[PDB]
Amino acid sequence: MVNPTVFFDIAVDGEPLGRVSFELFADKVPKTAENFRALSTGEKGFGYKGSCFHRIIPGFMCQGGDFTRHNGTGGKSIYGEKFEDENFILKHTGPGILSMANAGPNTNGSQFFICTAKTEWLDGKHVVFGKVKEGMNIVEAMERFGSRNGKTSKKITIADCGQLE
Ligand SMILES: Nc1cncnc1Cl
Ligand SMILES: Nc1cncnc1Cl
Repeated sequence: MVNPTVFFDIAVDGEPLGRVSFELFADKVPKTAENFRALSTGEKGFGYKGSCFHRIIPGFMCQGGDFTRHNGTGGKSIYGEKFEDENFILKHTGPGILSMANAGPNTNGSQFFICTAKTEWLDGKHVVFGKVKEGMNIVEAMERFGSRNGKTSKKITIADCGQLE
């Protein structure tokens, strides 16, 4: 009933930076929220712990979750390699939005992005399923390590992750 909260403990070239927590809109997008939750806890045997934010573009987004190929071309969901676009009820309204990366319709896996700007052109193309709750300052710090082309100047990892409450 209460939307779940998950956390990511971020590191920069292995040095602790801080924690980002997320509210998952399980009330609106339960299937997509459950995937992210489960990958954050690692309860299926695979997930985000130890993965990186491979593409960070200041003024746009931080993308991560590719734990199979480490570069944006991989990832898998708890439902199989890919799963459908659940719905598009929620919109990309500004910094802090959590949304699924994809490679075409109905291609959600594990990759996700955190918006650091309003990205309204993604509405109806990418499934929004959560938002940063605490630690937007940490996101902003991460963002500083990105670049126009998205390559990071230091390696930005999820040192630990899981569920709160
Ligand atoms: N391609 C596919 C097959 N079964 C479930 N979901 C998807 Cl996206
Ligand atoms: N799986 C994947 C492959 N290429 C680009 N984006 C994604 Cl999410």
